[PDB]
Amino acid sequence: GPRMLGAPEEADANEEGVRRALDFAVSEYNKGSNDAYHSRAIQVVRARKQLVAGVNYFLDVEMGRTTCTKSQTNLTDCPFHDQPHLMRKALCSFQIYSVPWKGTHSLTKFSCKNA
Amino acid sequence: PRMLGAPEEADANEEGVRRALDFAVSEYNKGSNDAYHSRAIQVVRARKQLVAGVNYFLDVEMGRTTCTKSQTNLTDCPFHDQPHLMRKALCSFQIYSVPWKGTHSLTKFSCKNA
Amino acid sequence: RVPDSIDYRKKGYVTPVKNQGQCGSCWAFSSAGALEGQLKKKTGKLLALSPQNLVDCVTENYGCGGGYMTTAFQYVQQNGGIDSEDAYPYVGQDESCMYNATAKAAKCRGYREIPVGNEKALKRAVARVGPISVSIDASLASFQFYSRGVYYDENCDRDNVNHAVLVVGYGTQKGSKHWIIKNSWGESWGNKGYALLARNKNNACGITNMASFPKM
Amino acid sequence: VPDSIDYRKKGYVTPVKNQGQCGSCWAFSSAGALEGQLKKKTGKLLALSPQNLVDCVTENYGCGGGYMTTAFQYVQQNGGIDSEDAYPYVGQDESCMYNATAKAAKCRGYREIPVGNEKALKRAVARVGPISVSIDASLASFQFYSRGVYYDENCDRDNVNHAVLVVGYGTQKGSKHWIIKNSWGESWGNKGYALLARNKNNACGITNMASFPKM
Ligand SMILES: *[C@@H]1O[C@H](CO)[C@@H](O[C@@H]2O[C@H](CO)[C@@H](O)[C@H](O)[C@H]2NC(C)=O)[C@H](O)[C@H]1NC(C)=O
Ligand SMILES: *[C@@H]1O[C@H](CO)[C@@H](O[C@@H]2O[C@H](CO)[C@@H](O)[C@H](O)[C@H]2NC(C)=O)[C@H](O)[C@H]1NC(C)=O
Repeated sequence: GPRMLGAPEEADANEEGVRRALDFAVSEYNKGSNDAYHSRAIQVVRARKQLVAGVNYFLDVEMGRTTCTKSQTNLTDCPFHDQPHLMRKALCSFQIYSVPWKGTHSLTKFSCKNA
Repeated sequence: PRMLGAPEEADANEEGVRRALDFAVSEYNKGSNDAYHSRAIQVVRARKQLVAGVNYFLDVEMGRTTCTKSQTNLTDCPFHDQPHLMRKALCSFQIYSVPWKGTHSLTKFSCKNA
Repeated sequence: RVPDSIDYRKKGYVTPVKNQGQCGSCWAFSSAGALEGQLKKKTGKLLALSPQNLVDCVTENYGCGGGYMTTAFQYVQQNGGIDSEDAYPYVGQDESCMYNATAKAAKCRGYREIPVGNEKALKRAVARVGPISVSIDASLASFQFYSRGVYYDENCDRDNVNHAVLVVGYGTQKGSKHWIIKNSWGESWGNKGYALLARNKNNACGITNMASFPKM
Repeated sequence: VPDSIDYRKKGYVTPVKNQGQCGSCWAFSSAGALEGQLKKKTGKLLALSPQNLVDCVTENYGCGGGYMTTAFQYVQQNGGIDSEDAYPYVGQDESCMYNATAKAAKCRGYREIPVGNEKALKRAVARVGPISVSIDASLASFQFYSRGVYYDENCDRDNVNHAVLVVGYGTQKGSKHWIIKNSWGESWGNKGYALLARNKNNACGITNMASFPKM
């Protein structure tokens, strides 16, 4: 049947918009963590998108603590931590409002838990 | 068909027209500054119009009478004799009547000589 | 399969009674009244429209010297609208067409006339359409001094009408069917400006002799 | 059926608005169609409330999306729709607050445009007024649109996903176009408006789900 206009829909996590909403979520996550280590994304458990005045991205992602610190320069390689007390996990829900023609991203709903 | 609210010719014997003529006579004397009473000789043209009430358009010939302006025997008052003592006039009235209020109102009036 | 009683005042379709005064503009109050009701039906808002608009501008009528309702409806159609009472308040005196373009308050896409002498038709029209402009014989004293009840007078001329009112409903009162009409003679006339005229009594006062309503 | 026509020039279109983060394009599209028919039948241009529709059209999902056909059914069955002034837009879900005494427009039904027929849409836009239409607005080339007549080969002409309002049609620099009003703010597109390719084989599925209300 013909879907409804403006309704959320499942999203491929490899899109040029989902990746960019994810990298935005990670950036705000690290700024909202007392954890020393920088955190990066492990996987995207679920990615939904919704067309509005711009795009709403609904991302359920598994986050993980890396060995590299919060303020390293060449923040391009950051492996997950090996030792049991070096590593940490979390399952996070982000709702990101993007306006492509304004070039803006905005985190409107956020919620992390252990995993 | 016929247009609604259009003035139309009327018979001077109609109750509404006679009542409107008497009002015109009273108002005519009230603002004349005259010696003798002056009533109407005849109605030469009468038109009525339907509105919030009734408008009456009367053309009458007036003339000074024997009776004085303040006597109460106004029932039988004939007209003076010579034209010098009559002062005939052809008056045109305009009377707004509102029957359910008891109102009569003189909107317009003028008088040439005849 | 049509209602036995209807009263468009309750439904919010009728503006308050006005007084046409010395001006002979019953036709303009009736037409504006049928347009008021038909605007309420189409959009939902009730706005008093300008009878002075019609008195001044329906050049194919005679302003305060009389006119027709169907003609007024045709003016607003070809003129492309009519102003509201607030924008064009009533003065009860002839003047020049001060119609104000951008102040369009309502439109009109033509008009229709009731079958002459068919009260059954007029009943359906009131039920389906709304308030219907009609013409009656309002010249008798019994109508001038009407105050309550279902007006009926065997002398009411059911052949030559002379006054425009606005039917806004119908029904029964003490077992006598009637039409509900809004007059333009102020609230001190009649029953706060309205009356009940005899219905289904052989076209009393010629009520269906010249009835029409506008199309939107 | 003229070849050029712009209902903005005729005074039928309210200023462009912004739906924000709420999937309420269907409410803006249908409200603007009602704004058009209110103008044609009354002569007054009065902005109507998409929030009314978002909140009270119970067969749609508010900010979770909806159809323009259902919005019209609501205004018909419900017997009215409030104005934007009496029921302003907030861009979020909330309880119904329809105020019947503040209704500003009614609706006697709706008639759908035949699927695929751009001539029929042109005909409808010419005799009726602004028409609610559905398109595939998901491409980046539509998000970053600025000038000219939009055409993109990758536009899904089978599955549409966004409601807009056709406020006219014409030609520009040789290509026939639709004149569509969007609800993404004046900062999108061309002061909130765009030109979509016309007669280019149902570009972006513009006739796949178009409708208008009857007043
Ligand atoms: C006729 O209508 C015009 C409408 O264009 C009236 O002009 C408006 O006047 C009001 C009163 O201050 C302003 O708020 C509007 O901004 C004016 N219109 C525009 C387009 O700016 C005009 O006054 C009316 N003429 C009358 C009542 O005689
Ligand atoms: C529904 O809308 C109407 C119209 O705006 C509101 O009516 C207002 O009522 C108050 C008194 O209760 C008046 O002072 C205002 O002037 C009225 N408004 C207007 C525009 O005249 C009514 O209150 C609203 N009802 C709600 C929101 O429940």
